[PDB]
Amino acid sequence: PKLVTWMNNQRVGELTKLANGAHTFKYAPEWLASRYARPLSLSLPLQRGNITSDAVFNFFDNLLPDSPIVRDRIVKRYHAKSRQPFDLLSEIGRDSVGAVTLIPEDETVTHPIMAWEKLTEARLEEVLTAYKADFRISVAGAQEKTALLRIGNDWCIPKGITPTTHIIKLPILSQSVDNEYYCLLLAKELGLNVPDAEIIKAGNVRALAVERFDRRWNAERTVLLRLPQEDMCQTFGLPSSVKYESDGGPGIARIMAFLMGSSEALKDRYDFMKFQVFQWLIGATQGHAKNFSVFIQAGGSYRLTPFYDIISAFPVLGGTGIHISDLKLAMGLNASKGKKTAIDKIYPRHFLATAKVLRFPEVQMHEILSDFARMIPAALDNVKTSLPTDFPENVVTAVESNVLRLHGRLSREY
Amino acid sequence: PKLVTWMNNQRVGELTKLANGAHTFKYAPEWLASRYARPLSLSLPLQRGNITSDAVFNFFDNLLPDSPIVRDRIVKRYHAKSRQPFDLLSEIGRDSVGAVTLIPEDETVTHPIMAWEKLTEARLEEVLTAYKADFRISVAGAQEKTALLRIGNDWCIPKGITPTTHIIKLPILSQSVDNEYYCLLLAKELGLNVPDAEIIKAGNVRALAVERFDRRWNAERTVLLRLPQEDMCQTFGLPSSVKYESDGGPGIARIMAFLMGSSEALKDRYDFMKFQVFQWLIGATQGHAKNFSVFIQAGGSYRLTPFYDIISAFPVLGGTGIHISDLKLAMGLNASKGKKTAIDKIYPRHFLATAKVLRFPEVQMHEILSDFARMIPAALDNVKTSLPTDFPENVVTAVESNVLRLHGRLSREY
Amino acid sequence: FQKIYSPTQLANAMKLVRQQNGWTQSELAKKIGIKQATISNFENNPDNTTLTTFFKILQSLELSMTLCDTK
Amino acid sequence: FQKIYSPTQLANAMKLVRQQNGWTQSELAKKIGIKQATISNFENNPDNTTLTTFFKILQSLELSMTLCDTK
DNA sequence: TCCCTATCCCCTTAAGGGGATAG
DNA sequence: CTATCCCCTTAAGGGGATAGGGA
Repeated sequence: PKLVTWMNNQRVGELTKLANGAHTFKYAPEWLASRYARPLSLSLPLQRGNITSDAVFNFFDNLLPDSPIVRDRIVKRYHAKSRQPFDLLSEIGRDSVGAVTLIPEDETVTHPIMAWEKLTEARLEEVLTAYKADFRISVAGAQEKTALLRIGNDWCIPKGITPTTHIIKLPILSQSVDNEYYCLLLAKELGLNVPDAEIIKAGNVRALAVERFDRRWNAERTVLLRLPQEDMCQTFGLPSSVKYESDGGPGIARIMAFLMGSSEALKDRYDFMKFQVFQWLIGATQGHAKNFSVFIQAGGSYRLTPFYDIISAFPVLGGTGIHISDLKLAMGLNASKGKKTAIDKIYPRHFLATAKVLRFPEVQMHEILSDFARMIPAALDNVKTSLPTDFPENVVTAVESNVLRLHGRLSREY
Repeated sequence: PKLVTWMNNQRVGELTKLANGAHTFKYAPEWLASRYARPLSLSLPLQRGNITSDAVFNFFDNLLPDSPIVRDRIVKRYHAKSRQPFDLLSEIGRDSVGAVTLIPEDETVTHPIMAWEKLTEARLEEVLTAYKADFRISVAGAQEKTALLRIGNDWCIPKGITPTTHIIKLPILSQSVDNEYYCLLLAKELGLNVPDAEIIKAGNVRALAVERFDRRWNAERTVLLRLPQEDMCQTFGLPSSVKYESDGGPGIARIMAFLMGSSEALKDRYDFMKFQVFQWLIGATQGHAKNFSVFIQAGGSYRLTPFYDIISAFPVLGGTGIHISDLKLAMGLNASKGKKTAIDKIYPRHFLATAKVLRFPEVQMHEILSDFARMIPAALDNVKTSLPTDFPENVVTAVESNVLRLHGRLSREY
Repeated sequence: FQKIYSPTQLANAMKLVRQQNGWTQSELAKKIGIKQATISNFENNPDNTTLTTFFKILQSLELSMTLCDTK
Repeated sequence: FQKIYSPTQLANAMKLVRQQNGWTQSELAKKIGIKQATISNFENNPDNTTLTTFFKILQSLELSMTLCDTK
């Protein structure tokens, strides 16, 4: 049976799984003519016929989680006909990342446009703890994560095609929820565009609650809307197996050229490079193609989405085997001898080397490093002075320590 | 004093003659922002500063008559301070070709916007015969020509900045007026876009009256508008001293590429080539850069303006020294050995040779030749049967004869 | 209409206009004066594509372009 | 706005926007990642000009383009 | 007497069209 | 119906020299 692809209650097209096992997509003519007309993914440009390229499989594939053991967890829960992308999506198709709503072609279904179950402190403690050992959702990423809907003062579970307002993350790293709650607070303080996250506490479990930037209430506050989006694997129609540059995934050059096509090209380009320094400073090595997203805007326009999925690889040094000299950026910078990528081997000269080839305004590269040079210290404070009374002072300590260590490399020049 | 340049009662900018004899132009800021905004001439693209290039001089120059005698004829009449372009235009500035209205800076002196003197049969006979041995007009071209306004049923003379509706031509060639009046009726009969021309008879004199296509009554019928235009020498910002290709003027390739920028590019490109055949058929050799114009349209857009100034070089053979083998097109076609131009040596393979390099749709060159092949005969009949009872049957005879001679070269293939 | 910011979202839009009009790469290529190969290159690799080319094809689509602010 | 139909009437219109915005060929050339010379060439010889170039310059002018019917 | 910009030099690279045809 | 493919001959943007342009 085909899957009809919906986007905020508008028929975009249909996913077809042929005998031969060949995935195919055809845009609904009505959508090709709509006000809201835009490709599902930039790897799948509005046209008339059946789209047959690997971009169709890879795109939809990139809606599901990567660990395909987690895929078995889904084939088990909602009895899937396979671990195939099509068969899985026919079960949890409802709330997927981005803004796509896959409902069987049979599957019309008027599923509650706006319905939710106000959870208790104990039901929450059940749901949170659950993912370790109507809820038709789909979260794509590197670690185990679900999603919820915050309304009024309560954490509720969506019902039907009802959208979620928060991406909730469970502790995998011993305190992944604390590590990322920091880096986020930090990233905001340094002006980087990130989503507001909070920490929810349910009895014993401790979980992270990130506000979704691909979700927005209509003017009337009567409907929650899904904002179409897609990551850098989908944009280039690549399989999630290559999210990392070291595996074939897109790097700076690739992303920067692409961004030239943004609505806010010059601003994004800047923001992007800037983030590449931020990642360096807080030792984040999770900077892969699937961690950068563009919003898709009517007509085929796109603009960089805020940054997300930020963690620091610092609270994992020393006592274990890991060392600062073993931390390498996902995306390499231009070096004297090829391309360097080892954080503790990286220096401002490498960012300016990069900016040199990419033809990124040298002066703006100078301004970024500058701005960091004289901001970091003040930032760490304001953030540290925000950490709730129960925050693991080793996470703070570890990150805050190394940030300065690296920050020195900057202030001695800028 | 600077000349304020007007266009249908709109302030475009100002011509300034410097102390060094320097011609310059600056668009009026209010014009750069107008709805109707367009460059005076494509050689003079809208911008902010003072324009100082040769295009400024050449453009305005190409508003006055070719012959420097006609020019003295004007420095006499309206007592000019020189034969200089600036000085002459400061006299006959009002009704210039195209649409421009040059009125001295010291001269709001606003022109009766809509005023005319209904002429008598004798007044006409006087103005017509005059151009051989308030009337501030300017006609650019190869031969001696004036211009009048036809309203109701009377030929009137404009008064002020009142536009004209007919370009009237005087007999120079012994019957130029009759030659062209034939050529026009013919070109229309064959689908080519030319202006409706009539013959006016005033006592003894015999003149040609061509309807201007650069003139148009507003909706209300209360204002006569001038349509901005310019010829191929102005468009390329060349001096009228090079209107002929053999002198350095633009030819087919040049015109064609340019036309690619037209609003009606594909249609224009066709018509133009088509006209390259017509001129060949009626042995017209006056096909020079100043005989092709484009209308200038809001924004800077342009499309080909009807064809004009058509005369046949046939009634001038035999009894004089001139011979068919001495007739050469103004613009050359691609040949085996370089480029051929001699009418009596030209064949269809040449037009197709040309289309070949220019990358003009070979199939469309085939359709053009073919259309002519099977229309000429019918055309000549319908035109002949229109010639007034008093039409010099030698003109008819001479043209109609050689046309078939050449036309034979077509039918024999198409 | 919809704001374009890259050669690719450009080629995409135009290729759309060709399909939604029933034109082939061949008939458009004839009208103007370029080879069918070029149209195809433009549609799949518009980055290194000339401006005359692009307008040629613009004309063949009975289309035109205009600038505007990106807001 | 106004319909453009060639590389030349295009460069003219964009050059205008630049002047009436007080930008130099240098400053725009920096923001994007191109040579000042290229902005010059585009402005005077836009026929043989690349499409990425043109969009690069399009962006630096805080502009965007759109297709439309030539009527 | 000075910023601005139309050019101008040398190497990597090479529009695309030109025309035969390959999924 | 597109898309490479062998071959091209007028040469993109650009490396950053570089010299009048105009106010």
